[PDB]
Amino acid sequence: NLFQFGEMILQKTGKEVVHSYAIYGCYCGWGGQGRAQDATDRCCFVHDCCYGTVNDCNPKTATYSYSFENGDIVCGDNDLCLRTVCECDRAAAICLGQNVNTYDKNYEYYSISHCTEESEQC
Amino acid sequence: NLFQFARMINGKLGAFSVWNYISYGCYCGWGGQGTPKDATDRCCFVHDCCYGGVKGCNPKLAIYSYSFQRGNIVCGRNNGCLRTICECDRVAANCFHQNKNTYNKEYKFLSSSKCRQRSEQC
Repeated sequence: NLFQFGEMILQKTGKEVVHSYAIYGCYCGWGGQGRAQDATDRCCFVHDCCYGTVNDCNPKTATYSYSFENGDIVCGDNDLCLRTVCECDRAAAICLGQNVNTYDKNYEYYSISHCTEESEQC
Repeated sequence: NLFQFARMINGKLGAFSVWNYISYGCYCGWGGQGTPKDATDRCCFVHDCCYGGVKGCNPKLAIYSYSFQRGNIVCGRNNGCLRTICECDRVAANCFHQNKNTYNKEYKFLSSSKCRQRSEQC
């Protein structure tokens, strides 16, 4: 669920999701249209499409099993769906961490006046 | 998509209102476990269940058709799952508006520790 995805994100990026990625770009925040603005934003679009592949459980509320081990994120579930959501969240947190170096505060609340162009497609 | 849901919120409650729902309660925004804390929270829980009932598509990325008519949100001519998704958002935005008098600031930004109940069932 999103509380767990928010934990993964803090652990991997140093950032509290609710004050940062949650309002960011055209995809990380309340978006889902226009062009991905940068690498962080693209990671989020990738994670949207990932969620897109999830049919049998709700990725927003499915509570999965994970831990951090040596800097890695380990998804521990059996139920294939729980695990598939966990792996979505893991990859995106790993991707966010890989691109925090170009986090740009100027993309915070960008969807109010932008994201109006061709959208990304999965 | 969330860009549209955010405008439905803003159009019903006022400019910038969407940002009040980024993280509130156990369900609104970056959360998704335990007992809803209040009516506003339950609005979000219902919307999560409404999105979880959507099969064959991806509400985060869906673009549907809607407008405001006399102050009120109206879902346009949406076919198949688009109709379902627009309606999920319509209901939830209207729910937020109707409960804005119980919105309580102290519920913004809960950590998952406050939401460790077995999650309400859809």
